[PDB]
Amino acid sequence: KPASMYRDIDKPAYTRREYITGIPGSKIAQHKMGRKQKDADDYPVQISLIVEETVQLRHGSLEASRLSANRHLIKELGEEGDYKMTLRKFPHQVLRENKDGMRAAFGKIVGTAARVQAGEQLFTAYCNVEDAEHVKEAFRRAYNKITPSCRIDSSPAGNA
Amino acid sequence: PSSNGPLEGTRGKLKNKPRDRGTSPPQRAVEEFDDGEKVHLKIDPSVPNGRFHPRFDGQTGTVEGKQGDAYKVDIVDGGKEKTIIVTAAHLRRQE
Amino acid sequence: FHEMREPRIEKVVVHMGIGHANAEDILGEITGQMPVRTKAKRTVGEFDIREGDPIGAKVTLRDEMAEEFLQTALPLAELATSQFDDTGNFSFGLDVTVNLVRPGYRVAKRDKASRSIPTKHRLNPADAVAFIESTYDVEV
Amino acid sequence: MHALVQLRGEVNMHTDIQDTLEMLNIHHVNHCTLVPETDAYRGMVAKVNDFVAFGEPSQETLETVLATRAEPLEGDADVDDEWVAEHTDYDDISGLAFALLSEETTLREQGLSPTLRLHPPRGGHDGVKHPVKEGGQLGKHDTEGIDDLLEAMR
Amino acid sequence: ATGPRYKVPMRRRREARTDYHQRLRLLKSGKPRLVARKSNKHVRAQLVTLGPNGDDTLASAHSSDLAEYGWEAPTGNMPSAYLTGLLAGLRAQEAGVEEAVLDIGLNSPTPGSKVFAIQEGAIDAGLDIPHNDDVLADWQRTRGAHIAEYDEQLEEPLYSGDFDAADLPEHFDELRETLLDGDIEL
RNA sequence: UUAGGCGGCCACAGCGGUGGGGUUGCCUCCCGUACCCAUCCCGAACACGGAAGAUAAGCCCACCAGCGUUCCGGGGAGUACUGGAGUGCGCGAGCCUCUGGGAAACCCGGUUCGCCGCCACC
RNA sequence: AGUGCAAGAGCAAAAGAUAGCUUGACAGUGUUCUUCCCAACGAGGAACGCUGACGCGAAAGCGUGGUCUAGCGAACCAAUU
RNA sequence: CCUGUCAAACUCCAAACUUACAGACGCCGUUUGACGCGGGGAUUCCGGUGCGCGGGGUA
Ligand SMILES: [Cl-]
Ligand SMILES: [Cl-]
Ligand SMILES: [Mg+2]
Ligand SMILES: [Mg+2]
Ligand SMILES: [Mg+2]
Ligand SMILES: [Mg+2]
Ligand SMILES: [Mg+2]
Ligand SMILES: [Mg+2]
Ligand SMILES: [Mg+2]
Ligand code: NA
Ligand code: NA
Ligand code: NA
Ligand code: NA
Ligand code: NA
Ligand SMILES: [Sr+2]
Ligand SMILES: [Sr+2]
Ligand SMILES: [Sr+2]
Ligand SMILES: [Sr+2]
Ligand SMILES: [Sr+2]
Ligand SMILES: [Sr+2]
Ligand SMILES: [Sr+2]
Repeated sequence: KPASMYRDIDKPAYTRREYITGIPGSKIAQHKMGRKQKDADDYPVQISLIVEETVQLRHGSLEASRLSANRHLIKELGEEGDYKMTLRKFPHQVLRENKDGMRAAFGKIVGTAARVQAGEQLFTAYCNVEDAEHVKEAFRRAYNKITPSCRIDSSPAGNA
Repeated sequence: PSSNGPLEGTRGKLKNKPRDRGTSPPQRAVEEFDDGEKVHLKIDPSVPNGRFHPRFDGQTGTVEGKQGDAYKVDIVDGGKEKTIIVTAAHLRRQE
Repeated sequence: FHEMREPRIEKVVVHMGIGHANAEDILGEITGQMPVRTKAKRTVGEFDIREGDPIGAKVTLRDEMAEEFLQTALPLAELATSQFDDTGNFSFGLDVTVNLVRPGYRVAKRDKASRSIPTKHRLNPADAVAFIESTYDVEV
Repeated sequence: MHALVQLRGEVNMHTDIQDTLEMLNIHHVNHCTLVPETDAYRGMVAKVNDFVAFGEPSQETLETVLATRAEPLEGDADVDDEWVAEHTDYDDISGLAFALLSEETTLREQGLSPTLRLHPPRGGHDGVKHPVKEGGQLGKHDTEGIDDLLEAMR
Repeated sequence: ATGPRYKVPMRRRREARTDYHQRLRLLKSGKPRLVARKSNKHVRAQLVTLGPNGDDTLASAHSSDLAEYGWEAPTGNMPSAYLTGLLAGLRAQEAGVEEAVLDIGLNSPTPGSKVFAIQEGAIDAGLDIPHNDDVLADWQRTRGAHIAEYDEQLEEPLYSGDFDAADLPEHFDELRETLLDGDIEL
């Protein structure tokens, strides 16, 4: 199913699990990557991937962008490299599909997505000055798998 | 509305803010009003009886007499004049 | 300062928690006054589905009745530190509970302007072990 | 005292907004009225802000417009110093202009129509699709701005 | 106290001094209330009316100011209670009050009690108060007889301070005799 | 108000804590069951009767802010949101300008450890 | 928590629990609102009165069924008082 | 303790705004009689579009 079908916030918030059943499981494998035993404060560099437009990101997209990003970090820094990345959003919005013409059209449940306002940080990484360009590259690959244009913003980092 | 009973859609207006929860002070349930007096109508969630139809919450009527211990208050619902039977507990003097 | 702070016995409650009574008779002799039926709450698999129904009996003693009982009941037990409340109460044994408190305990038992007894005026396990131990027996 | 001039017609304007103008005695495009600066009147102009041009005019400007567009409560009789003197509590237009600006009287009080029926603006106005700050002619004007408008519509 | 949503009882409820449910029912009469109260040593009767910023006491009598008319006996018994009511009642009549409803606060409606004695007193004073005769102690007890006979089982004076040995309900009579009299400075 | 009773508002009054106060005065704790009355058993309570003792509870007085609450300053914020207007921008979801309104969280500093009414009373 | 049953709402010296007593789940007749916002429309419903007769309570007072909003039915005809 | 997120059928908070009544100003009415009341006659009970707010639906 194309994202054009759900990328916009054109419907009420639909998240009440007490009134919604049959919600598919999330495809997101992890929200905290790298050395999660360590704190984000122990790093000199913090870089976030900022969304430029308000949108809904299906869990299938979060998994792919997160995957293609962390995967790069693992290849360039190792299965235990000194870094840590976080996906701060969770797919709370339940999605439907009307799959009988327009009669009794309320759709059956088919997935979940996370609503992201423009300007918000979807991902945030923490690394050493060395692996700074490796994270900027992991993000370049990640925003290629999510609807909106993004800004790769570097927070703590005056080592330019 | 899905139904049309008297309490349809009255969740908020007939619910007490947590701190005003519990038996209400007797003073206002015994207050006396005179004919001609302007009184705001507002049901007190804690008081069961002596209520008027929730649709009238927020009206500012005029006392024109009483029936037993309740008051007969005149209001104008839209363009129509109506007499409401209501006890002091759900009334407040205007101003 | 001490006369109104030195402990005392509010009540001695003797009770036999059975489960279906005929035992009321012995409590009436060992204490000196009539016992009371004991009803239960909630249904229980152990053929105890009847909400209200005899299941036990107790006798609350106060004043002399209380002491005259402990003078022959206390020697029948081996009191210990753990066997005491956090309020300064203890029960041994047929159960035998001793409720100890300070003078003006009425402040929390009267109808008008009742009030909760301040923690400072609340008896303590230590202050309790003393009082009792300081009267015909030993502690732990 | 602010001078109000309707610059946008009634078609498609909210009814409550249109009734407000009428209460302010303006029933046509280009019609002008003088309103005291009270809290009550303030709400009214604020509500009609998008279909009018308003501001405080200079004594000289008010005088020019009164001479050229003031009218009796009834009749075609001209309104000049002599008319003013023979009909109002003032000796000439100036006395009237000053009393109006200082809000001591109203056109009606002096037997004059509450409305000044102005002429279209000579050389056109700045447009009715934008406010003053954006280069348009709508909303609150400068005394010099209101004067430029009122004079072009003398 | 716990948080924003916590509900604290009305002050007079915390203090355990006002039964608001009984109060409301009391006020529904539209009549003044004969507030009967007690202390370990004294008894007080007040005629209260409703007001804008709180209740208004129109008249009242304390057992203490009973001596003010020739009372040398204790002030926490039946005779004292009755007379205290009557005194308050008389004063009530003075201020224009003609009827009332017995408000016994958090006291118990025990038959023959003092709050009921206060009521019998206030009623004889001329005040119209809804009551029930067979809930009022019999005359003699009001006089204080029950205490005289208790002193009969002497061996040791009932009263420490010397007011008398065998006590006197006849004193009760003298005082009521003095109160029902016109002269009396109220 | 050198301690009381009935209240109104119903946490600005809650929670917790410190200090002070009573020979025939007040409230109590307190002493005591012949009576009225009382405990499905207990004068515990309720009720009655009373002063040997006490200020340790309660209560009243003075006060502390750690928690909770009220209001206020400064910051967040004229932000978020928004009534009216636009041949303003954007592929579009949407955004912007002008006009009139305008938060919430949170942080820092203050306020708040009740206010008021009637009656009685060294 | 409990309060018969949906949901939302009400309730703590109670509207919950226990005990005891009781039959107001009563008769007559209205006011008002609702049904049907505004704005006419029946049955049905509710709140609030007056009259009669009662229950309980010291008494104020409470009881026109169950804390509130669902549990309902024209004319003709029959049976019944 | 710290750290990451939410709600059409959540709310310790809380707008703009809508709304009852009243006063003030404005406007209007007392020969153009308003407001209100009684009576005669209808037509009408397929609507549509823009804008704002929506709910359904990939649209
Ligand atoms: Cl109604
Ligand atoms: Cl009392
Ligand atoms: Mg709502
Ligand atoms: Mg003319
Ligand atoms: Mg142009
Ligand atoms: Mg002390
Ligand atoms: Mg375009
Ligand atoms: Mg048929
Ligand atoms: Mg039949
Ligand atoms: Na079909
Ligand atoms: Na309440
Ligand atoms: Na039993
Ligand atoms: Na003390
Ligand atoms: Na009907
Ligand atoms: Sr939609
Ligand atoms: Sr993209
Ligand atoms: Sr005792
Ligand atoms: Sr497109
Ligand atoms: Sr402002
Ligand atoms: Sr009911
Ligand atoms: Sr609305």
